[PDB]
Amino acid sequence: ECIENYAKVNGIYIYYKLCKAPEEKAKLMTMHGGPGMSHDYLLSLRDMTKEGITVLFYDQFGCGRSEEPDQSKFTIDYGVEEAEALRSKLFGNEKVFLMGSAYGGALALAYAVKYQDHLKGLIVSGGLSSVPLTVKEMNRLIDELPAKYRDAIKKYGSSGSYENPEYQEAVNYFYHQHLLRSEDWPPEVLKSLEYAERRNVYRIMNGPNEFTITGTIKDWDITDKISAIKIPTLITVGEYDEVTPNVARVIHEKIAGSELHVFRDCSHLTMWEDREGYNKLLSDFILKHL
Ligand SMILES: N[C@@H](Cc1ccccc1)C(=O)CCl
Repeated sequence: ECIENYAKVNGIYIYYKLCKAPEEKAKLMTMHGGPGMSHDYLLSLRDMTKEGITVLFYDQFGCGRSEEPDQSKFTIDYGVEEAEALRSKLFGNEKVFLMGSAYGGALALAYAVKYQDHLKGLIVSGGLSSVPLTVKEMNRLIDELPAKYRDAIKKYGSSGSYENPEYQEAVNYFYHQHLLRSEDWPPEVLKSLEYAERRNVYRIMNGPNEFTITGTIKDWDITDKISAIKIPTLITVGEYDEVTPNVARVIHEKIAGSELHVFRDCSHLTMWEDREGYNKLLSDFILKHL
């Protein structure tokens, strides 16, 4: 049982769940994806507490159980300041390892660019430094889909008929192929998905679904800045990840000494497709960089 509480950061109440000890060797801040999902689907990383890794989960502004600020603050830059503020008034000056998943990865990168001096290492899983490049790669994945689903996406997607039954069918197919290659999805993942739909962050910042980024972050691209990251960096990406290894690669080319690990038979949520392998890899990376 981890410690759960509300923390008032930039004027709002942000929910966080801290799982630590025994014999804590390091702390790990985690940034769920979306934008607009929740920490819930990242819960499998809890397996690293028995490896001496203290894991910190938290719902970003307007996500899960956290309240949302003024819509004018629905940006990655604010997410960065929120993140630092949380780290500060929870761990103080202590340096920590930051892990970001998907959008969380993007956020982690934006964070590192400005506050890498507060970190000992950075982990990006299915992350990205450029939304446009991510869009491009996803369109390719959509083209590789069977004509039926590929046509329903362009057909109903161009008219904004995201509620269409044929479209939703194409979405599920794509997800079972690039989001989670499993038939029996865990409650944690499903809860993050439900949170995305029920709140307003995903809709505004991201868009309708995973591969339809019509949100306010559609032009975001810090590929040029991420080259300043001078800390141990681990980059993981699923073989069939919706955020392709091509996107992962671009981040790998930018961060010197960074490592890239492409999980076989895995897609986006590699923490559930290969839970042990994923946690083992992160555990080893963290433990060899104290
Ligand atoms: N929707 C994914 C990845 C993504 C983010 C932002 C734009 C496009 C794609 C994430 O953030 C959820 Cl796990």
